[PDB]
Amino acid sequence: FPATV
Amino acid sequence: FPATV
Amino acid sequence: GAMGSMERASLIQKAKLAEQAERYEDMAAFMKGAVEKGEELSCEERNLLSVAYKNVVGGQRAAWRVLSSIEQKSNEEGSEEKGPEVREYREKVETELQGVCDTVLGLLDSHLIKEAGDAESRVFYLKMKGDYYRYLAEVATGDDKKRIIDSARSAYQEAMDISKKEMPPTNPIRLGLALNFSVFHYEIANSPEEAISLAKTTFDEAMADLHTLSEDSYKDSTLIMQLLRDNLTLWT
Amino acid sequence: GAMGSMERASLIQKAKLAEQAERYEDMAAFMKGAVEKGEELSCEERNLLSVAYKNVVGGQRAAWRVLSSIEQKSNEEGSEEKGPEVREYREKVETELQGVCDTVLGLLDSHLIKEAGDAESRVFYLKMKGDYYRYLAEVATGDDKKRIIDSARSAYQEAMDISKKEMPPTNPIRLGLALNFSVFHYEIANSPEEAISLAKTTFDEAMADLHTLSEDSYKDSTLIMQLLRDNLTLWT
Ligand SMILES: *CC(=O)NCC1CCN(C(=O)C(C)(C)Nc2ccc(Cl)cc2)CC1
Ligand SMILES: *CC(=O)NCC1CCN(C(=O)C(C)(C)Nc2ccc(Cl)cc2)CC1
Ligand SMILES: [Mg+2]
Ligand SMILES: [Mg+2]
Ligand SMILES: [Mg+2]
Ligand SMILES: [Mg+2]
Ligand SMILES: [Mg+2]
Ligand SMILES: [Mg+2]
Repeated sequence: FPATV
Repeated sequence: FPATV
Repeated sequence: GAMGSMERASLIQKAKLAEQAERYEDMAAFMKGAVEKGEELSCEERNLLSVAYKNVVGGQRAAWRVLSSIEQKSNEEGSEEKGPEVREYREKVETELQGVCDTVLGLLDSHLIKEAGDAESRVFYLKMKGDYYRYLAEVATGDDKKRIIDSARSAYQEAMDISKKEMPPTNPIRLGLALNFSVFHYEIANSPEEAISLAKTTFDEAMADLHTLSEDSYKDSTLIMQLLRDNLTLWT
Repeated sequence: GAMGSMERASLIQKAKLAEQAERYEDMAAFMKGAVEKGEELSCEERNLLSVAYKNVVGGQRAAWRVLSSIEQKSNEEGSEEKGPEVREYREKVETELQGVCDTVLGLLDSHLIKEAGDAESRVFYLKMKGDYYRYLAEVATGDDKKRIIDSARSAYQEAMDISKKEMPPTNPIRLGLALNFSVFHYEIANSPEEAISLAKTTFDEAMADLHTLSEDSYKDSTLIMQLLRDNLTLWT
């Protein structure tokens, strides 16, 4: 799954 | 710290 | 609220202790209490609030994915019938996740966003609003699914509009917002081209502004730029 | 209890799902519900019960150590005074830990132990009783500290006596019991020589019985033997 902050 | 199960 | 009797400063102190102990549920409860004191949050305090709930909901999302996958497998042809338990437990975890999202959204609506005048605070809270509607959207299957997705989009878009007017392209809040809005497009809005365009443009405009930064600001900005690159690499 | 209305088999099914999702609090609550149905537990079910509470209390112990260390540092000369918050939050985590221990001990006393007739089940439950009194002992500072330590010792000793009479020296339950009782001696009873003697003797007697085992039993026994060796290496 993709990176989020 | 030591191993326990 | 059970934190009503505790000093604001004590709540913040304990949030920090909870973080050190990796007790994120506690951290989140302490920060909810702090927000409910009704005073605006400093930058450090906003960070504590976001870290707490990110970790709590992050765990719930991971569990929900494990359970949804098992449930999906159960509904494939040839899977022997095992009763309602998988659906029930996925629903249980889902309901708790929605509860946490509703709690965060409630804090933002009552009254963090409306009292946030500076770009850095307002963008930060609107990003959170987008994020927690995005988490609701991940699990949404009903009549309200489209309205949930639009709520996420609308919050992200307002944050984007402010960030572009008021913050430099290397600002970590502007970067993190763009990162997440790009993921919203890829994962939620079925708009991979928009997701890719956004991540690329954000990366490139940041690259061109790095020359203005100190070493420490450079470190902060480039960390998030690398996350944009990681996503682009995943998607292209 | 909130699990009173759920089928025993459904509770077990959901404990397994919770394990897969790393939702150990849920796993523990499901297993408590299953125990409270009043039927004896199978080997697999005993394992689920133990895994659940081990993970829950393991987390609480880790957090308690982080907080106790901060508190210790606060009471060193030259440390500026930061108020009651560190003690309060260490107490909070401590009280929750004691709660979980009391819950497990309550399940064992009502009525797992008294219904456990076979060596493998009885030793397993008495080991758990020792373990959860050991966790209470780690945080105990009052009038009851010695009685808590003795409760741990007594439970471990009964388990040891049965295990030696009824189980081969390579039996994983006998091994795991010895491992933990040895740690009890080192960490709780201030008896490092007893701890070392126990770990060594257990290791050596197991070594000499490995020849009797299948490949799969050999794997199980040697895994725990390596833990005995790890501790001996730590202590010598
Ligand atoms: C008050 C404030 O300015 N917070 C922003 C701060 C920027 C640096 N941070 C980060 O780089 C990490 C740790 C990745 N987290 C976030 C969180 C949210 C956003 Cl919008 C960006 C970056 C910590 C927060
Ligand atoms: C019902 C039963 O026989 N349980 C014992 C089983 C032996 C193998 N196991 C292990 O080796 C590990 C995973 C290390 N855990 C434990 C737990 C408790 C004891 Cl007493 C020994 C080993 C799983 C449990
Ligand atoms: Mg006050
Ligand atoms: Mg639902
Ligand atoms: Mg554009
Ligand atoms: Mg029934
Ligand atoms: Mg106490
Ligand atoms: Mg002896």
